[PDB]
Parts: sequence; C-alpha cells; structure tokens
Amino acid sequence: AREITPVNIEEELKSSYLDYAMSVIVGRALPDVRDGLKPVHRRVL
DNA sequence: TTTTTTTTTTTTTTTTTTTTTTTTTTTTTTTTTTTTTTTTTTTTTTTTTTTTTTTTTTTTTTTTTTTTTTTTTTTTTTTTTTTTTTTTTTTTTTTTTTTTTTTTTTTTTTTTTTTTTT
Repeated sequence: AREITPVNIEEELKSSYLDYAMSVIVGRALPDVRDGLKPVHRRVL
C-alpha cells in the first residue's frame, strides 16, 4: 500500500452515502415490526 | 589580501480602500376623545270603545288637449380591436415533526497582577 492511492469521486461518494443510508435505515429511524421499537428505545429499556 | 556586483527588508510616509460611529424619514404605539348598549321611572305618550256632523264619490252630460298619427334624419347603439385590471394554476420557499453531528454563553467567591485616571 502506497502513501497516496487515487480514488474516483463517484465510487467514494457511492460507498460513503450507501453506508450512511443503510446504517440510518436499518438502525436509527425505522422501528422493527415485531416489538415496534427503534434501537434507541430498545437500548434505553 | 583587497576590492567589486547584486539581493532584500527596512528608514519607511502617502494613496486607496475598508471599517465603525452617526442621525432624516415612514411605520408603530399609548393616550384622549367620540360612537354604541343596558337599566329606572317618569310624566308622558299612545292603543282601543262610543257619538257625531262632515265632505268627497258616484246617478248623468259636456268638451279639448293630450292621445291619435306618418315620416326624415339624426345618433345612440352595436361591432371589432386593443389595453388594464382581476383572478386563479404553477412554482418556490420556509417550518415542524424525531434521532443524529457539532458547538456557544452569564454570574458568585478571594487574592494577586496589569492598566488607566487623579
């Protein structure tokens, strides 16, 4: 691995935004259908 | 060993621009002054029977000047076009909801030092 390794802006943007979007969708905002709680409520309880 | 070329930051102080303190004009805001509404009671006004002498409408006839009337030529009415205003689709922007990422301030208390004023 070199000190500097070029990366396309499209791939970096796609990877970063998809990681953030999937993380939010799966574990910040929507509730689970079974227990009806977000991860915040589950962890607090 | 002496002597010669070049390079920049300072003696800089002045020109240009920027920043920061100012105060005229149309849009708010508190006051006094004039329009509204509900009670008391109060002499006062006003609703309803009886009698009465009145003065205007309906028998009948008359005319004349407003109702008949026809026609010329105007002139208001209608047509087209275009501009001005009103009104409603369209678009844009902003706010709130709930989990996330980030920050930012005001005062007590004592003791010692800078930092201005007299």
